[PDB]
Amino acid sequence: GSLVCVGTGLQLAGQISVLSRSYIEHADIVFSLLPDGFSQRWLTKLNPNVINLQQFYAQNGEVKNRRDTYEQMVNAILDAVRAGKKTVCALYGHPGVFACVSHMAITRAKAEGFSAKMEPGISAEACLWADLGIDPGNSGHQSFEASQFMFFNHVPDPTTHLLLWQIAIAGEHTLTQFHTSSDRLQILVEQLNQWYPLDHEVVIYEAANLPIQAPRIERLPLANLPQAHLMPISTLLIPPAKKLEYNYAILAKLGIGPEDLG
Amino acid sequence: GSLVCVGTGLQLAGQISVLSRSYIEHADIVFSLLPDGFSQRWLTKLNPNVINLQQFYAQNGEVKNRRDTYEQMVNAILDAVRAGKKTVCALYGHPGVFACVSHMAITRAKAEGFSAKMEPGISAEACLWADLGIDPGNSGHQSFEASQFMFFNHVPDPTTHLLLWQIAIAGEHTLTQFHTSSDRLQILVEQLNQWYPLDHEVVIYEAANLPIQAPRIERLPLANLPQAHLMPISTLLIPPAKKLEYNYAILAKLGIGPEDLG
Amino acid sequence: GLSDFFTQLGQDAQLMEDYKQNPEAVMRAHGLTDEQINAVMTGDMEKLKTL
Amino acid sequence: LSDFFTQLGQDAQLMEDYKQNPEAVMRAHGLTDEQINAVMTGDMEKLKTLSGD
Ligand SMILES: C[S@@+](CC[C@H](N)C(=O)[O-])C[C@H]1O[C@@H](n2cnc3c(N)ncnc32)[C@H](O)[C@@H]1O
Ligand SMILES: Nc1ncnc2c1ncn2[C@@H]1O[C@H](CSCC[C@H](N)C(=O)O)[C@@H](O)[C@H]1O
Ligand SMILES: [Zn+2]
Repeated sequence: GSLVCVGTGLQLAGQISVLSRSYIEHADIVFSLLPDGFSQRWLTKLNPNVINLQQFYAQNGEVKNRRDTYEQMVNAILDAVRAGKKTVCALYGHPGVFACVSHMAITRAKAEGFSAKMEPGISAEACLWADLGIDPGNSGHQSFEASQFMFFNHVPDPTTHLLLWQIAIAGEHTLTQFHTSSDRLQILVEQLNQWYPLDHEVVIYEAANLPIQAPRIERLPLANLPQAHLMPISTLLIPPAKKLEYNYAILAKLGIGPEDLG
Repeated sequence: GSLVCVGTGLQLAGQISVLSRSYIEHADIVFSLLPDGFSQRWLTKLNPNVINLQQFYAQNGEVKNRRDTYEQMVNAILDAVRAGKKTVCALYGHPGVFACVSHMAITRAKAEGFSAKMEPGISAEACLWADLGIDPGNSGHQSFEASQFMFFNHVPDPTTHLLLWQIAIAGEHTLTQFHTSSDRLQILVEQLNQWYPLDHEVVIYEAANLPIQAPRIERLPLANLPQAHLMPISTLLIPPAKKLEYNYAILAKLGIGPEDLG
Repeated sequence: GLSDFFTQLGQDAQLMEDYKQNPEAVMRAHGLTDEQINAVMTGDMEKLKTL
Repeated sequence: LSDFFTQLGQDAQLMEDYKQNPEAVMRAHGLTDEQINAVMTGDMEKLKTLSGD
């Protein structure tokens, strides 16, 4: 038995790697976690032996820590590996980006002496740069999970493009609910106001999952975030609040000035 | 005339998306910037009408600003579009990740009333998460161009994974050389010492370009960076120097605490 | 009918470029209904996942 | 050599075969001892020499 975790990208069918597709095609069994039913059918036609990881999510409005869900996902994947199946895990986007199931399964597989690897995929971040025509290198880039940003001390650089992932559950500690509240989001705005004016334009981004679908690129002032219509797939982009300024300290050590910059 | 910029990923042949390969196949003309001659041959067999953008780089010890190189690349791409060719630009990795040529070509094409778009690809960053078994969501991540980090004011969050791209030319202000000096790197170490001790373990990472090739994952103390063997393709990973500290202010507003973090 | 079309469209750059030239024509030619087409043109994904 | 690498990167079946037995798979695709040596020593420079780049 062996394990290969692949990503299918965000868009249907077209955004998976050539090699990653081949892995799915030749797998004994596939464990899937896909955005929609169109993506699900696509997968099943590629390889009919599919087990849908969605099933491990709470079904009947029951309270269940998503950490328990992930554990059952991991154990289900490892069971196939232990049995001797050439197992492939197919997650949407990039399998190791804001996704613990794969990292956990790989760690566990390796420790039990199984071959396990992760193939990189196209993430929501990757889609964002393209859809918004932004290069993360222009003035740099920072990414944080929205809740972690609230629970712990992160200091953002306001010259960079800042991303807050999983903004829809910002401040939702129990990890049972499928969304947060407007008051939680208001607290986030106040926190952000340390570095960003209330009228700072932010962007609610959602990459399209279908080829006939346009992405969501919704601009609004930060102060209006708490009233916004957020979905699980929403990512919040916070563009720079300040332009790049010269670092005279280091330039001096380099023995140059701004005018010497190529 | 139209323009579509695609990425080919880092690995040969297999790391491009299904859709993006298809774009290359059906293109009237392709402008390429690929890692090696193996990837170049692969491209030519896919579509014989290729112009290699490499030609626009400084040739024969000539002194040339790399900005001039990019301008000539952009102009060459637009010439084909203006002539009415269904044009495809194929860059390695993600075409818009630390790459100005595609963004510039798309901006210029749009302004002259041509259809232009960018398809996301798999970047060196994407490869890094996979190769090092790191999820950027775990404690977040930050990316900066090494030189820009030195020349302008950027403050990293030392709880997050920090990436410095183009570390090999860190402090090479003229943009005419293909590598920097050990003294420039020493100044960078001193600068970083604001947040990271001299004995802090950093990682020089290089994703593989060939299927028979292992990635470079070279661990060393920060202090030793100036003596390290760096390549144009090298990226510097600086893991967290601090564990997360609780944000008591916000937790209190949320009406929760550490033990309440589910 | 609908699912097969979308899978092709997402994978095939030729068809993609055809579609972007004339969405309605391509969709109609692949046998999509008026309601399905309306759904696409209004950007109502939910209704697509019903149809 | 170039033909092999293109296939290997694209084809997960061949990839899995390769990782099982690199030398066996390489010899099966007619790679020379010098080429195989370069692969096993991880000398990329030499590989590009043994194709004419
Ligand atoms: C002009 S940028 C090109 C980035 C490319 N578009 C991408 O998607 O990674 C060049 C820089 O990208 C990074 N890079 C390029 N190839 C790499 C590789 N094989 N492994 C690691 N980093 C790489 C390095 O930081 C290098 O200095
Ligand atoms: N279609 C989409 N558009 C934008 N962001 C998305 C998205 N789908 C997922 N995300 C982001 O990812 C979070 C879920 S975590 C899953 C991330 C996925 N592995 C990837 O590679 O992107 C969401 O809360 C959001 O922040
Ligand atoms: Zn990033």
